[PDB]
Amino acid sequence: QSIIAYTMSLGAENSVAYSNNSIAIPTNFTISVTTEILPVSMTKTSV
Amino acid sequence: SECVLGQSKRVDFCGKGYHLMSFPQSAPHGVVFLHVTYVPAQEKNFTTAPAICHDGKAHFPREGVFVSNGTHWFVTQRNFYEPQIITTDNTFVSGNCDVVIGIVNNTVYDPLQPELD
Amino acid sequence: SECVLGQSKRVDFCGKGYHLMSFPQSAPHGVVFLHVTYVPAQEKNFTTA
Amino acid sequence: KQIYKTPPIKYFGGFNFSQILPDPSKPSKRSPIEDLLFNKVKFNGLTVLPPLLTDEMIAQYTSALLAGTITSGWTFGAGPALQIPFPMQMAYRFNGIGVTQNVLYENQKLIANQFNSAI
Ligand SMILES: *[C@@H]1O[C@H](CO)[C@@H](O[C@@H]2O[C@H](CO)[C@@H](O)[C@H](O)[C@H]2NC(C)=O)[C@H](O)[C@H]1NC(C)=O
Ligand SMILES: *[C@@H]1O[C@H](CO)[C@@H](O[C@@H]2O[C@H](CO)[C@@H](O)[C@H](O)[C@H]2NC(C)=O)[C@H](O)[C@H]1NC(C)=O
Ligand SMILES: *[C@@H]1O[C@H](CO)[C@@H](O[C@@H]2O[C@H](CO)[C@@H](O)[C@H](O)[C@H]2NC(C)=O)[C@H](O)[C@H]1NC(C)=O
Ligand SMILES: *[C@@H]1O[C@H](CO)[C@@H](O[C@@H]2O[C@H](CO)[C@@H](O)[C@H](O)[C@H]2NC(C)=O)[C@H](O)[C@H]1NC(C)=O
Ligand SMILES: *[C@@H]1O[C@H](CO)[C@@H](O)[C@H](O)[C@H]1NC(C)=O
Ligand SMILES: *[C@@H]1O[C@H](CO)[C@@H](O)[C@H](O)[C@H]1NC(C)=O
Ligand SMILES: *[C@@H]1O[C@H](CO)[C@@H](O)[C@H](O)[C@H]1NC(C)=O
Repeated sequence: QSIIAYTMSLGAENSVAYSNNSIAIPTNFTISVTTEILPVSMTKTSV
Repeated sequence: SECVLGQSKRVDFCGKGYHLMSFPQSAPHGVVFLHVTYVPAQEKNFTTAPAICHDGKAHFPREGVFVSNGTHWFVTQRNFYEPQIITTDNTFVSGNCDVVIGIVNNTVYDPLQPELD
Repeated sequence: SECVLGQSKRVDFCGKGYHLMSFPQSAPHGVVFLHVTYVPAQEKNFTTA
Repeated sequence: KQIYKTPPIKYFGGFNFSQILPDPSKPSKRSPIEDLLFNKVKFNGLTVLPPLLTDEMIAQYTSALLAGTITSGWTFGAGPALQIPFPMQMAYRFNGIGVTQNVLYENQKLIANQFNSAI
């Protein structure tokens, strides 16, 4: 609806609830799967 | 070699999270890695202390951290919340309660005496 | 990833000594790593078995 | 992912990190050491293009990494940031290299004071 321009944002802001006698420990977990792709070869050419 | 034929401790080398395992797939002129990772979830906050005093001696955890649920203190492992009672088989002794900053009073239970009534 | 977001056991990858922690700093067109290491000192000799 | 901030107090069991955290009394919000680091370093159809990221934006990535680490260690890189007191963070780090964790807890002041001079 219009090419708008803006100053990109670096990400959601978040404060860690730090104190001198507080800790946070997980009580559950998930198993994640992610992909990574890597090239290994090109076509062999001859002139 | 390092992601498929073994388990790596290298951060972000084998996916995002704690590396468990990886499976290769063939792609044209390339390779695809399926990275299986461990991700913790659903944290709760607790009060903690580095050591516990009992009989005038400082007790430190063998592995884990001391936590408090509001009224009682427990030992937990660092990666999953699973509390156990603080005993003499869970901890070791080193030094006196005069050098540790933030040490707290609690009871460390000895299994020997209630067996001997 | 390996020096700042975790603790490495790779020798000489994160400074000289036993790696404890690292702090990044920004430089123009580059990065500076402040490597914090553990270095033992003042050895004595003993007999062992 | 997120831009972390340190708490106002800025007192982590002694350890003094003021030389690596941003200086609030500056337009650039650089650290004291970053200010030194940047103080040492058109033609006939030729042009130089500007970077996509300004150096203010890069400083914000660095302060987020510093605030994450000092408050949650390495947990925020694998999931949610989990707070733990910093003195306890240092004790785990000695354990990872084969040193028993009472060496820090009984000598916390010595290690913090020696660190502060070494940095
Ligand atoms: C940990 O998380 C899983 C979900 O990711 C929980 O399992 C679900 O539990 C609800 C009941 O609370 C069930 O209705 C769902 O069917 C469960 N999901 C699966 C996939 O089995 C699990 O209970 C959580 N653990 C704790 C202690 O809260
Ligand atoms: C902290 O956990 C303890 C243990 O679950 C709770 O204390 C009670 O402990 C007695 C044994 O000494 C049990 O018989 C009760 O069932 C426990 N009560 C509950 C509600 O679990 C204690 O309540 C917990 N503290 C807080 C603040 O939740
Ligand atoms: C933890 O328990 C110890 C032992 O009971 C406490 O040490 C006592 O401290 C009081 C002062 O608070 C002194 O009058 C006693 O002489 C001490 N007893 C001994 C045997 O030395 C210690 O104060 C307790 N800590 C806290 C925070 O209450
Ligand atoms: C952290 O260290 C800085 C120095 O690197 C301290 O700031 C200096 O403190 C001395 C007194 O100890 C003053 O004379 C200097 O003028 C201070 N420098 C600046 C730039 O203000 C700072 O106080 C230390 N922080 C803590 C909590 O000890
Ligand atoms: C733990 O407490 C802090 C405030 O001290 C809060 O910001 C944070 O959200 C709490 N964490 C959880 C899981 O409730
Ligand atoms: C933590 O800091 C508060 C002040 O913010 C202080 O009252 C408390 O005693 C401190 N805890 C420790 C263990 O030093
Ligand atoms: C240990 O003894 C050897 C000789 O056997 C000596 O050369 C060395 O300097 C001694 N180390 C210390 C710390 O004294």
